[PDB]
Amino acid sequence: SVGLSALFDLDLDDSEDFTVNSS
Amino acid sequence: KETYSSYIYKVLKQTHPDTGISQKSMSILNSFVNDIFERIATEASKLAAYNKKSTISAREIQTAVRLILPGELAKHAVSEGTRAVTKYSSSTQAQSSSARAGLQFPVGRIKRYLKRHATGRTRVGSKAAIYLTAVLEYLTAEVLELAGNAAKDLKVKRITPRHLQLAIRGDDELDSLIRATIASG
Repeated sequence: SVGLSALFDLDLDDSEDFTVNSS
Repeated sequence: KETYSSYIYKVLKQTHPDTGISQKSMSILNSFVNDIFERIATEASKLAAYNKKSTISAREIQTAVRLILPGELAKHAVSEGTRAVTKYSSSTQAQSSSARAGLQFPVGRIKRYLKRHATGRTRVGSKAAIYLTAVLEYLTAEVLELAGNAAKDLKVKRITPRHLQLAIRGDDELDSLIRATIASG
């Protein structure tokens, strides 16, 4: 996974939104 | 390594209601909660052993928080953990410990995880878990508030890892805490 060290081209985030079930 | 996404999302909505968050950002916050948890659980358990206790209680969580958290973060977190425990005991009608404590993060799960770090015959106090749960929620909330703020300042609607970076690296204490935490792994 991606951890904290990542923060040390982060704007190149094409990941989808995090969403939760409405139902 | 556990998943706190749902809870993190609930905290985000309390502070930036109309701001979204990307899956990549969520992955990093999940790492943040887990890593901090591990650092505090590890220290608290050691503190119980040196003070000759058979239970990790809130006193130990408090001491650990103070050793691990810098400056002002430590005091605000202590204020939060203390307040949650107090609420938890003051109001007993609610069915969920998280609810009695006024928290979004899951107290029950956090108690369970806290157990793995308790080595011997050592026990985990309910209050220790409420205090810890409150601290993690508080730190997560600080990062989210600052990241949400960065996105708004940049006129965008969703939090990305770049916003997390700007929030953390632009805050001396969070930066210090994260760098130290990374060194810990």
